[PDB]
Amino acid sequence: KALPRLKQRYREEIREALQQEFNYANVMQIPGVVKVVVNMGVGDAARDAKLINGAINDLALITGQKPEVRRARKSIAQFKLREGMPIGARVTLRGDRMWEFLDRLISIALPRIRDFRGLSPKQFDGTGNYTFGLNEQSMFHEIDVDSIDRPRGMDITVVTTATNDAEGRALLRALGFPFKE
Amino acid sequence: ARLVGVDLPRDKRMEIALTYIYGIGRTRSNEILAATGIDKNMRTKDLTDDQVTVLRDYIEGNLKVEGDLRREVQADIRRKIEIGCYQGLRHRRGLPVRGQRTKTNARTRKGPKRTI
Amino acid sequence: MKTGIHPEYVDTTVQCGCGHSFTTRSTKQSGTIVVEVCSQCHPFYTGKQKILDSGGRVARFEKRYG
Amino acid sequence: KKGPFVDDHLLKKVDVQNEKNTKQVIKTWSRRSTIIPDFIGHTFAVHDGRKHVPVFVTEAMVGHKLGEFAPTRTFKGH
RNA sequence: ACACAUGCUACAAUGGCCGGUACAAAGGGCUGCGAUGCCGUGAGGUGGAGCGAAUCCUUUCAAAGCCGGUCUCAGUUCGGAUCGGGGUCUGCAACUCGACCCCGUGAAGUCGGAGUCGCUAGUAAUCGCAGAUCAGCAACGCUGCGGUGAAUACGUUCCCG
Ligand SMILES: [Mg+2]
Ligand SMILES: [Mg+2]
Repeated sequence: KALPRLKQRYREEIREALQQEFNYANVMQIPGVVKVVVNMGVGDAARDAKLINGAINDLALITGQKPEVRRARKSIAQFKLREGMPIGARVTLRGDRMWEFLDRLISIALPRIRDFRGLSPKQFDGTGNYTFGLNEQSMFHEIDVDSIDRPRGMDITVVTTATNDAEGRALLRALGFPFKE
Repeated sequence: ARLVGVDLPRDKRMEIALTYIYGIGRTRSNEILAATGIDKNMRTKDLTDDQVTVLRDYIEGNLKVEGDLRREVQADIRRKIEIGCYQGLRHRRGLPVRGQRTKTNARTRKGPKRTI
Repeated sequence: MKTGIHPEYVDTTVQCGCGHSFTTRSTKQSGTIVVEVCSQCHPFYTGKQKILDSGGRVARFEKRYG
Repeated sequence: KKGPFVDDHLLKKVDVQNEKNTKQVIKTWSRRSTIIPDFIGHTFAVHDGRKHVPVFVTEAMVGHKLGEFAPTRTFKGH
């Protein structure tokens, strides 16, 4: 297994499919997955400074990396905050680990959601970059059902080299992304 | 365990554990077990994958899923409220639909005992 | 990547009741994951069931028969 | 249980509608024919002398007058 | 959108569910009761031996009561209301216009403050049976019945008559 399953199949099948669907007229112009940024949506800070460790541990065993925390970029008055408090932890997967996480997700997590209907393809920005979110918690089978105390969803954004939302949609369709129209 | 989207109790009989589903209860689970050929005195810690799958497909074939029943109740309620009938008026006003006492009773539907 | 700030990473095989076999790196040391759902979406039929369950006119018809 | 005011016309209309199994509104003309068990939830557009409103009959509605779901004597006060 | 009065349901293990079991008095019946059977989770669709009065339901009579299995003392197999789907008894007509059954839905209630009610032996308590009128019931109410059936009774200083 020199390359992950997703990388191996994308090297030929998805590449040829995209080249046949959109005539780029030159190699190196085919859209490809650049990175996958997964962020743990938090903000309960200023009332409990312990759940951040649980969020970090959840990001762990879900991504094969050590998530880092992003501190408050500005103190807000309405919402209890403070400049320098750790608000949210993210991981930036890229390469073999990125492909592994992507395929494991597409294979286990998405079909594991309760009352799963699919994913909307309209969640595409103006640069062919996809973004979605896991709602409550425990979509992957790496975390025990009882080892979790409270639900802590996350937001996953796949940044690819798709100059157009249509190109990104085609790339994800060639991939194992279930979409509903 | 994971059956249709809900988790069952830890240490309980099957006929009481299957009550967690929005479309299965004591007698419904008893009938399902009698039709599938499974005992009811078994605990909720010795289940098999084959039995899980067979029960899932049996309930999906005979009855419908918990989410199906939930959104069906929601759709029927909103439809009978939109048609503009007595049931819809009572549902909009937070009053009983079956036409019972409303002078002092009906708190179960009107919410907590409020006085203004 | 650093020395040991991450947990173990080993290959694991995932099975299903329908015989679907998957293989991918994960944290499970057992290397075997018996799951009730894999890349074969029963939601595909669960959604059509959610939709077909609708219909109040048919319920009126049947339970009236009056 | 003797012969009620079944409105033989509406009765036979409902019978043929049940036979052909075509879900469509049936334009009625009476207002006191909800007795015979042969009416399998056949949606009657009733004529209250003004217009025809489509209202589907329900289980608790079995027995009540045809044009009695909404107040036939239109009056609110405000 | 609320307040007062009287009753039922309970709030859990002297408990809940399932299977097997014994005695009570009281009758509602003529356009009413209606046992055996067919089929039904169940109201019940078929219906007739028998009745101006023991051949027939209310059984050759019930519940609390006794035996076995299970729940492991918790918002739960306690409690059952609102609500949605599948039906039934009456009469031509049951959401405003009764009751009952099956499935799911599973809220308050953890024995209750200020105040206050009933009970002196077959009494309280607890359990059901039956009836007054209705073709159809709001009937948990009002009357009678009995099953099992307790503790106190210095005394009239003291609240009311
Ligand atoms: Mg599956
Ligand atoms: Mg408790």
